[PDB]
Amino acid sequence: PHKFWNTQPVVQNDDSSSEYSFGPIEIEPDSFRKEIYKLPDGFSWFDCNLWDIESQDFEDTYQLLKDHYVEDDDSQFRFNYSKEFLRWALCVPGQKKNWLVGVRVNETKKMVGFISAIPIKVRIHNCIMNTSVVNFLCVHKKLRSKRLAPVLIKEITRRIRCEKIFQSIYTCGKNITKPFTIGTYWHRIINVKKLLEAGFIGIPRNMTMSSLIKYHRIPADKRIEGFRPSVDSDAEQICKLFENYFMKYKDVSNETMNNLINYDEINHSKELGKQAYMKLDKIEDLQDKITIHQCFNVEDVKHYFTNIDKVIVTYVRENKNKEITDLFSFFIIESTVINNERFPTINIAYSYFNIANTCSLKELFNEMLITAKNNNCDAFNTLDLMQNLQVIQDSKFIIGTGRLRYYVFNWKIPQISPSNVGIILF
Ligand SMILES: CCCCCCCCCCCCCC(=O)SCCNC(=O)CCNC(=O)[C@H](O)C(C)(C)COP(=O)(O)OP(=O)(O)OC[C@H]1O[C@@H](n2cnc3c(N)ncnc32)[C@H](O)[C@@H]1OP(=O)(O)O
Ligand SMILES: O=C(Nc1nccs1)c1cccc2[nH]c(-c3ccccc3N3CCNCC3)nc12
Repeated sequence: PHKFWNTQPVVQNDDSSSEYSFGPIEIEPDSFRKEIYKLPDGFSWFDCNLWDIESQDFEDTYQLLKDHYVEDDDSQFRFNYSKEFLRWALCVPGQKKNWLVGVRVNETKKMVGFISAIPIKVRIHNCIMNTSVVNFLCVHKKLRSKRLAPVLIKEITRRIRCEKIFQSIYTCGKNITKPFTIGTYWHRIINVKKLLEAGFIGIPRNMTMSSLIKYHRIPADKRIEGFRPSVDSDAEQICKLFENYFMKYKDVSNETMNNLINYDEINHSKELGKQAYMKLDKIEDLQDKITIHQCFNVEDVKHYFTNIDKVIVTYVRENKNKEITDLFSFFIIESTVINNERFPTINIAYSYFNIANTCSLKELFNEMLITAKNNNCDAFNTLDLMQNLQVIQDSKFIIGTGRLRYYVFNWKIPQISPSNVGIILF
């Protein structure tokens, strides 16, 4: 039983909903708490200066996450997000200085807590809105189980609402309230020996180090020409590539995609915001289509679908007209091998956004897998989001442990398949 999440505008696990509907859970533009939340005595909030990668805040944040952020259930691996990754993930177009939220010990200046939000644009069925993604919630291990997390969550919620934004998207590797979808982790082994040394996999009794290497090999027998890293001048072409992809998989009519309800212009009024509610005749009207996804304008594309060594890899395929027709992308996160003082980290690729128009998605992922290998990634990870299950099904991906639950704050979304979701969080 929750004591915090039961009070919040989210669909609860006990939820009995007559129908599949979309829309705001509450329209409360003026009634939220505006006063800063109290921390334990001796602690203080600060706006985390991630705007200069050399700053002390950035160093403190890197250290806090390195030692206290997400681990696997068995505490064998912990994420080790680089500063360059964090800068790409958090200093996004439109970001607010006050959406990077730190907790400091006044006596020692030690940073003991962090939470962040980034602005994104999203379509949800027939509505479009500016919203927030909350990520990198982190509390020092020595401060856990003291109910600080809700304080951090309440404070970031306040700071988002001060920007006239009343919804948020977030994921969790555990069930909290009722998730609108559940993603499954899949892993493609690239560097067998490194991952054996790290304990990520073992050597089966019916196999050898060498048979294992042969089995997990990325095939090269069939390559696809025309792929190159994206550059900044591709942004307009990439942007249109995404519009086309989302138009292709829309779950509303063409007239509706072109005339989405802009929740930003109506969320100040209980009466007008009602417009955003939508009943859905049948959940099968959504089958095989995308219902919620991020929207990118050209400045977003320039930032997200770029190439930064050891952070983000974006390739596009040109046709004979030198028009961009396909795109793959993946970001790179190192993980600490918690119990291995000698080989201490592994470099993992994570599928981001992928668009196949002139090749199959399987062919695209195969080109991306080779590129990830050539980027010194030890494994390639993906979720069964969008059309990825097509690649995962008939492949050498191995299932991960646990599941990734998707949440939206203060919005109703029926429970949907992850194929219907085009939201990737870092
Ligand atoms: C309008 C805008 C809205 C924006 C807000 C949108 C919501 C954003 C939501 C946050 C999005 C996070 C997105 C990411 O970054 S997911 C990554 C989360 N980070 C980690 O797992 C890092 C390692 N772990 C930690 O640092 C701590 O364990 C954390 C800080 C996670 C919990 O610290 P601690 O273990 O000491 O717990 P507590 O005693 O203080 O408090 C327990 C209460 O807090 C709820 N809880 C615990 N963990 C989570 C969690 N991961 N999401 C949501 N709620 C969580 C819990 O249900 C319980 O409440 P209730 O069950 O009694 O009700
Ligand atoms: O250690 C871990 N993964 C390792 N893969 C190879 C060696 S170690 C790992 C540990 C905890 C949570 C994890 N979630 C995932 C993951 C897997 C596949 C697709 C997406 C994923 N996440 C990444 C973080 N944000 C949400 C989405 N991985 C991990």
